[PDB]
Amino acid sequence: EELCPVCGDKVSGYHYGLLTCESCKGFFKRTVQNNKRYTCIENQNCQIDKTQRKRCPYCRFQKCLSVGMKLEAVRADRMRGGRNKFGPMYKRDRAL
DNA sequence: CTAGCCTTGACC
DNA sequence: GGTCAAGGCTAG
Ligand SMILES: [Zn+2]
Ligand SMILES: [Zn+2]
Repeated sequence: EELCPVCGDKVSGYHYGLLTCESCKGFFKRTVQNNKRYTCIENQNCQIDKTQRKRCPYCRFQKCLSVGMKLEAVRADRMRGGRNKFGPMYKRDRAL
């Protein structure tokens, strides 16, 4: 589906385990790269959509985890390019 | 911090 | 050599 499972924005490709928008790709990568830790200021279940996703990073990252984005696809040694161990996992979603 | 566009590079 | 998901860069 053309819709980001985190926020509903236009999907730009497989990112970190599944189809996501460009923004949720960037956000997940920044968070995991730098071990960022956020605070929800309401009740830890804010609605995430294209126009609210900036408002609560905590609940945005919670939802990234929840829909299945993978911490392991973020690379510790920051190598660019090539293909990770999910390259073949992306094969069977392109069949489903 | 955000998010669009750019560059890399192992796999095929 | 081409693909396309990694990481990189930078206005705003
Ligand atoms: Zn998204
Ligand atoms: Zn929240």
